[PDB]
Amino acid sequence: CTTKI
Amino acid sequence: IVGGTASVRGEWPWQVTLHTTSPTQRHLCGGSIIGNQWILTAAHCFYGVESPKILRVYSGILNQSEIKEDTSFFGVQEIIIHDQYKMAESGYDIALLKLETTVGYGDSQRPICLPSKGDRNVIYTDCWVTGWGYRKLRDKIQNTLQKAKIPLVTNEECQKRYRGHKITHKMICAGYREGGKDACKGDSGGPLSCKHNEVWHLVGITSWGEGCAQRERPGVYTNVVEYVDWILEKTQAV
Ligand SMILES: COC(=O)Nc1ccc2c(c1)NC(=O)C[C@@H](C)/C=C/C[C@H](NC(=O)/C=C/c1cc(Cl)ccc1-n1cnnn1)c1nc-2c[nH]1
Repeated sequence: CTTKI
Repeated sequence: IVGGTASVRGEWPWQVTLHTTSPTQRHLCGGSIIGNQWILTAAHCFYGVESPKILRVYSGILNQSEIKEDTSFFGVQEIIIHDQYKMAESGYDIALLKLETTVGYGDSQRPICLPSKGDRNVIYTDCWVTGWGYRKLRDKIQNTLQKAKIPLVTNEECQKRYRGHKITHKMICAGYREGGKDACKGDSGGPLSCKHNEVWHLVGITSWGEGCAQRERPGVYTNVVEYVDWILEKTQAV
């Protein structure tokens, strides 16, 4: 993903 | 889910079933794995929940019958509800569950990508609502996870369908003008997953609707893209 958790 | 069909095992590996043990154990809400100790769900799911000690998160489940006293679950360390949340119909219907232990990723349980700020402009055409909820207003929780493909509806069109409500851009609606396919009781908190450029994104969180799958009454979802910074604030805290 572009958004990283 | 109304008008849906049985999912295949491993189809929605970010889908979880959140159970409550008080007074007796039962499915409470859906949820989505977004990180190895993080479940994204709806804030309204915790109405009357005084402690995270009564919560059990089950991942890698196709059928509710896989859940018995000996079935492994994740305990909940913390319930994080958006500060501005009052009720589902007013928005901010979003919550995070911080798990007591980490999820080990595999083909049965893995995270769904959050939408990107750049993807706020993209038009999603392959969206699915999943859950163990009712198939109609007066029904029962379904054993097998159900799925239904539903089109996204513009804010303008959703606002004309809900006269008397304020449909904000922090909400995203989905449904057929003729009705027939939608989320229903027991589905809330679960995902509205949209496939874009071969990647699944968590576009919405099942929130509310006037009845289930009614003509000209789209399902109303928390518009996840509008909460990416809020999720990152809570999950990436120093
Ligand atoms: C044996 O186990 C069971 O029977 N468990 C079991 C059975 C049922 C339920 C629960 C547990 N959970 C709760 O009641 C927990 C409390 C806090 C949530 C309240 C609201 C929640 N709404 C939804 O799930 C979805 C609404 C909804 C969403 C969209 Cl997008 C469209 C139309 C919708 N509907 C309009 N009218 N109905 N649906 C709900 N969940 C249940 C009942 N209502």
